[PDB]
Amino acid sequence: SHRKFSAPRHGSLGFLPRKRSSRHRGKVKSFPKDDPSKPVHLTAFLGYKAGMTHIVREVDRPGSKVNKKEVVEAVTIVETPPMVVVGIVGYVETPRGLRTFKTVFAEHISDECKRRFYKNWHKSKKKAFTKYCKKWQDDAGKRQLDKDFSSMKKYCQVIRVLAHTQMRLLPLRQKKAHLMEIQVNGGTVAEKLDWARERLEQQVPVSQVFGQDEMIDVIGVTKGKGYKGVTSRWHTKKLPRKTHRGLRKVACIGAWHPARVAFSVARAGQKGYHHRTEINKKIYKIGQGYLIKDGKLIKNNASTDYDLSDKSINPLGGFVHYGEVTNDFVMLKGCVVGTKKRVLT
Amino acid sequence: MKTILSNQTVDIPENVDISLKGRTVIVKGPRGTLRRDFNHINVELSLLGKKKKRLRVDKWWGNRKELATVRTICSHVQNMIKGVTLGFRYKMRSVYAHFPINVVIQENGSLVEIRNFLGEKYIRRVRMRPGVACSVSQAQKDELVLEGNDIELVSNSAALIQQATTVKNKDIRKFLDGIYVSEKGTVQQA
Amino acid sequence: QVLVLDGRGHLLGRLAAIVAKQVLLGRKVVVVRCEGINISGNFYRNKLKYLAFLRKRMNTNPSRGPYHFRAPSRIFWRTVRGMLPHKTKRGQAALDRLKVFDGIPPPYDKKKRMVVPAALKVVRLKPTRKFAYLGRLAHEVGWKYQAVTATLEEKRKEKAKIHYRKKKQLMRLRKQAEKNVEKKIDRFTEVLKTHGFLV
Amino acid sequence: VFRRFVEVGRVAYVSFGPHAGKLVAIVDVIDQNRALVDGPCTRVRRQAMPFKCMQLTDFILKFPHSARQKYVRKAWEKADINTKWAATRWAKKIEARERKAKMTDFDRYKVMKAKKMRNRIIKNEVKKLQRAALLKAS
RNA sequence: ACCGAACGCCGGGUUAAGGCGCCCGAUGCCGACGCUCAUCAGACCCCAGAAAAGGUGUUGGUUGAUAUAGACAGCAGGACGGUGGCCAUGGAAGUCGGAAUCCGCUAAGGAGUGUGUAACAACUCACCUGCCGAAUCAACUAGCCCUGAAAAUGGAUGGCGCU
RNA sequence: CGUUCAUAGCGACGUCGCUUUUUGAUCCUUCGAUGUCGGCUCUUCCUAUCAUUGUGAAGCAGAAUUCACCAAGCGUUGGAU
RNA sequence: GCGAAGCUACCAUCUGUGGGAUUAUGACUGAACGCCUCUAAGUCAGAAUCCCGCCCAGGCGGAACGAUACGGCAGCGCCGCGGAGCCUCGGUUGGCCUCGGAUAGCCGGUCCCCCGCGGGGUCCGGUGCGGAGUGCCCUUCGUCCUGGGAAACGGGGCGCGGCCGGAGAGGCGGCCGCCCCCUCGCCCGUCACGCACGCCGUUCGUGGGGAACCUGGCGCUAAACCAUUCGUAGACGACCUGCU
Ligand SMILES: [Mg+2]
Ligand SMILES: [Mg+2]
Ligand SMILES: [Mg+2]
Ligand SMILES: [Mg+2]
Ligand SMILES: [Mg+2]
Ligand SMILES: [Mg+2]
Ligand SMILES: [Mg+2]
Ligand SMILES: [Mg+2]
Ligand SMILES: [Mg+2]
Repeated sequence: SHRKFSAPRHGSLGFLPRKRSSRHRGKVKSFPKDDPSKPVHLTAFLGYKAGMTHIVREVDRPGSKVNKKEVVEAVTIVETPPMVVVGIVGYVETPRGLRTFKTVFAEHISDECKRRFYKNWHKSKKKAFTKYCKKWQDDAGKRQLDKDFSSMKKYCQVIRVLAHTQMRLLPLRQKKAHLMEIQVNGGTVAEKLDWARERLEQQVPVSQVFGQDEMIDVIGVTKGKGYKGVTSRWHTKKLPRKTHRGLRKVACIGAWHPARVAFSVARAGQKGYHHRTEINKKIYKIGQGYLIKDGKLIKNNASTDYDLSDKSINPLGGFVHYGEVTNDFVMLKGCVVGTKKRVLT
Repeated sequence: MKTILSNQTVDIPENVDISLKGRTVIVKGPRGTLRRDFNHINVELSLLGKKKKRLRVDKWWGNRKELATVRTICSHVQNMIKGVTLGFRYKMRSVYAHFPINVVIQENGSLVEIRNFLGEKYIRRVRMRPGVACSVSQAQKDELVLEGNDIELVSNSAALIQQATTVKNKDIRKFLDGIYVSEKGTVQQA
Repeated sequence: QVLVLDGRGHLLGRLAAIVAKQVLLGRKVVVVRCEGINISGNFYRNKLKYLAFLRKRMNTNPSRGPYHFRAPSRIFWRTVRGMLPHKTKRGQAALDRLKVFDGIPPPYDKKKRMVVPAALKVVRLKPTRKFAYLGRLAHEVGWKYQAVTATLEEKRKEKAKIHYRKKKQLMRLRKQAEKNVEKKIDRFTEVLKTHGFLV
Repeated sequence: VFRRFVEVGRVAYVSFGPHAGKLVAIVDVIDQNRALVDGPCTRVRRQAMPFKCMQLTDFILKFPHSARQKYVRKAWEKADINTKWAATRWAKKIEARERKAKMTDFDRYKVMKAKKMRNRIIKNEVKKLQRAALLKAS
């Protein structure tokens, strides 16, 4: 028979195999569409969630009940020290898909970066790219390098740049800079690829990629919550006190006759640590890091035109379970997926 | 049953020249070219005569629905000729009981904004089928003129602005509002 | 030893039939430019008929289910596999001889590629009937790589034009060369036209 | 954009059937898809024959729509159809296709030798023509 | 449990009933004549599925008509007088209804098809012309197709598919 | 019937159907036992559509509204006995 | 009592998207049916539908790039050319390509005109049951001798160096220098080659695919796992990190 009293279903199927993510670092599953017209630039960057705080601001949406009223507002800080572009990488369009084509790397690559090409740096002789960077200091190679580029200049449709973080600069314990491909959307493929060739071994700071008051999309892996029961996982109803075998369950799995249980029925498994792609996180601020001229310029961070104190965003006694954010940072409105120290795309 | 042959003529006049590449009548003359492919109709377009004076459309072994194209092709060819020679001018008056229908072309005859229909804040921007050009009329007050060579493109573009101006959720017996097509004509009579 | 058929202008299940039977006799067959293949009956009709097939799926665990390929290559290969004994070893062995393609890629772009006339639209449909192009049908049903296939194939046809042009030039040279030479080859060429060539 | 038409007195080659390889001048069309046909000179009897089989020639001899065999015979022999047919490319390339089929295994060999050589004397001449066209381009 | 056919072990030949795109042995015949297109096509004893009633979808039949004495459609012109005709008054002068149901002028208009009126009025619907110019229309009937035609796990002309 | 008007909406006298969410018929299956009602929880499916999308209809002036289509995407609630 | 950290609540706070095909319907052109008609052939608008996008997962599915075991016994990667010796089998000339049309096509040549030796155009001339034809084309299938003709500078040495084109899954060609050697196709003369005595798996792709073994030349010099650690993780494994 039917269900007496309707209700919506618990959860959404459009997120599942509610499984422990395969990746740690959040993949950009789809970059935006390049056009022609507008200059080359990266489409994304890589950060580290330090923590959170309030912000106060005037708010100018006419019509509201909050118009030119101050509000408080949550933000995240994302420690986002400048990236280094190490490699480039061309993609060719095909009827199968989007085949990767021709990957150049720079002459020098930092150990920060080379770490990531080993499970175990302590043990490793550290021999990666040794026989490659030879190319960058002879005639024969340097000619092949040009042909390797000029091939991409003819064929490839999409060119992303490889970069890596500057793990060095973060308080975080790990030394293994995350690598990443980051897509260059801009002018023609040649122009694109020339821009990348200029950027090789070079810094790329946050401001170059994102601007203030700009909606971005955070991607990152959820805060992980081990195995969990159907109740905390799917937010199904707790059964009532009297319930002889368990009450944090789902009474009936399925009906009788399609006599399997379905994927659509709420079961118990991994809660959290999924891969997730949030969208529309505004950027309330992009802070310049610490630096010097004669003494420090710590002021410039948490300072405003209406505070003008000497504060850093670093709260008293450091960001908790993190450290001092000394570098430049983005201050998204709201929460972002995932936990302190997490690599946040 | 099958019918051993039906066929029909079209007197092309001396003002016009017509060709045909295969089954693809091309008509040019005063106002310009007008092509039309009839791949999809399965006929023998015999253009014949010195001075190329007439098109002729055969149809061998036609069953009822097959034969009926024969004429329709021919008819489309007249209307091609007509537009080349004369042009099409679809006049459409605006009709309203209260809110006057403010029209204003934009690019040339391409865009048509249509403000204050029924007092609606929403303005109906209506592009044309390319090849046509709307304009506003002088002499007659609430009245557009859609001039163009291709009958189809004109009429379609008319309809578009006929249909834009409909009323939702009210009784259209009563609420007789909009642009509607008053007269189908030509750009010059002869 | 290999059959390369230009899938273009065939009838989906008509060509499949021939291919199946060939493939089971041990002929390595390659079909190619499947998206050209065209299915009898009008489009809307067939889109609806694909949309049935997408409605089909195991309730409890769709993931196990009838695997609705969207790519017009696969779609052809599915309909051959419906005309094979594919659970057996011999049916799966056969199916490993069939090779199919979305458009026509490098090993067979430069191959004289056959046609089966018994599968051919221009032979088997009456000319007053409608028919889907598979390409369209795939497209609307979820296939991605239409444009990519198209835009590679423009680049194929341009390259082929050139090949053909240059062929034409050699053929013209041959014709001229025979006319230059004729008198010193007369008492061969004669014999080839007494035993039935050249005429 | 048609050229050959089923007329009274059009000559038809019979692609297949009993009387394949024979000419035949349509006397008269019985039906949508069937003609009453004759081949007086060609050794084919006054008989109905469907269109299915009779692919039709550029010739059309002239007699009346229901003739009496003598008169279509006369028409035939006047126009010398049988000569004219045999000097057509078509009938020549039938004969050609007949003569390759007749080829004895000895003749086959002979031919093979001949063409082996006859191709060689062209291929060199083609080479030259190519070499000379390259010199003009330079 | 139907249809064929009834069994020792085998070689060759032939059959029945059913078959012969491919799964699958056999049409890989230049097989023949039609009909038919379905945004729910159809596709073979038992059998596993539909009806009444519709359809200018098409294809056949049957019977009547029409008509150069000038048609058929298409637009154009008139549609009256005896007459508020009789019954009915609640008002029916053609027009809620009902018995009537003829004559004049007629070229021709019904004691009137509707629309509308308290009731009229007004509008509307034959006979003939002009442009026009040869064929055209009605009623039945039956074949395929469609409408009629709604159920629950995803789904079954056996499947793929087939025009 | 609906001022009038058969068919906006209805529909007698008659008649043809579909459906198995009613109940009957029936007794094929199970009596070396298929846990016998509700409610609770959870999923999914159907459409014969209450609502929402886009639409045709009216005895639709607007407002409210019935009648019908495409349509099962999303919903369809808290309590007294 | 009050409570850091942590978990955690519409009991706090943040985020939640764009296309395409079209359905019903309304239409355009427009015949059938001299008029009329959304429909027949053709064209349009069109939606909580449908399919895709974003989003999640990622195939007994692929990719590009890195590093590739100095050694104390090592062991391998290329290159070219040799000897045996298991195993796995199929095969038993090639075809190196226009696009497409079908109530139409194919090729020439432009005298003439436009565009970037080509492309497009018109005009003319040829074919068209297709001979510039897959009914096709290419290729030959015994070996050698010498001693004439027709044909003749062609072929080779896994001959050697340069310049190209090819990215869809390139995997293949092409064109240019120099060294040495030869006289091959077509007709004939002129002999000879175990002629194994009528009789089967012959004839090739083939130096085939895989595995173990003997030679030269030039190159190489590891990561992974465990243990240890971490807590962005965790039932256990797994994961994320650290360690001259
Ligand atoms: Mg319910
Ligand atoms: Mg208990
Ligand atoms: Mg009444
Ligand atoms: Mg049980
Ligand atoms: Mg319904
Ligand atoms: Mg209303
Ligand atoms: Mg749309
Ligand atoms: Mg419609
Ligand atoms: Mg549309």
